Amino acid sequence: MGPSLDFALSLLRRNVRQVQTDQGHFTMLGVRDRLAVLPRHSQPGKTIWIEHKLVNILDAVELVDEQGVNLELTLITLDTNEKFRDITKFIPENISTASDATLVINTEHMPSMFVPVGDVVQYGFLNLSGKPTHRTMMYNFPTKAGQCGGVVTSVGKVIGIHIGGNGRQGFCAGLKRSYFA
Ligand SMILES: */C(=C/C(=O)OCC)[C@H](C[C@@H]1CCNC1=O)NC(=O)[C@H](Cc1ccccc1)NC(=O)C(=O)NCCC1CC1
Repeated sequence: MGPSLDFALSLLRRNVRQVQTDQGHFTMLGVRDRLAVLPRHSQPGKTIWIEHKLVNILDAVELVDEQGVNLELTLITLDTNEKFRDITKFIPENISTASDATLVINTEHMPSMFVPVGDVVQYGFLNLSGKPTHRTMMYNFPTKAGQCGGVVTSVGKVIGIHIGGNGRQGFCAGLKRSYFA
């Protein structure tokens, strides 16, 4: 087996989890230690179902930029025995574009799902259900409901979390390493 498939499968195995909040089904990315990240609109409460058990959330942090504008990411710290494999070195120090990215989804409804979203470009501002959002990127792929949390990735790099779409395009919140330091 080759490098790109091996990397995405290993991600699925170690870092990308099936979860459910009161808002329904999402893909969650575990980054290091007890720190994971979800799309903000998933509204994780005091607990979150992770794969096969209800896990308690010790802390949630909604990321805003310097303007106080929503970045549509929530850092959660879990009460678990698990330490996630540390993947912070796969996340670029700044929000980076990519060519021929793959969206990795892992939901009860869409388990271990690989979606070739193609090239990923800077987008910046995006208006989501009346919520304005910054630092987004775009891919021209008709992404759909149930795919939020999905992990945008390419050549051993983890560059975004899927958050939205318009029926023709999809959009992710971009990752940078400092969010997880
Ligand atoms: C993922 C969440 C989900 O499935 O829950 C039910 C909504 C979902 C994926 C996109 C839906 C349609 N196609 C997709 O790829 N995202 C959303 O539903 C988000 C929710 C959101 C995000 C930020 C703040 C508040 C809510 N919203 C949208 O996709 C959206 O509101 N509008 C699409 C058009 C606007 C981008 C121009």
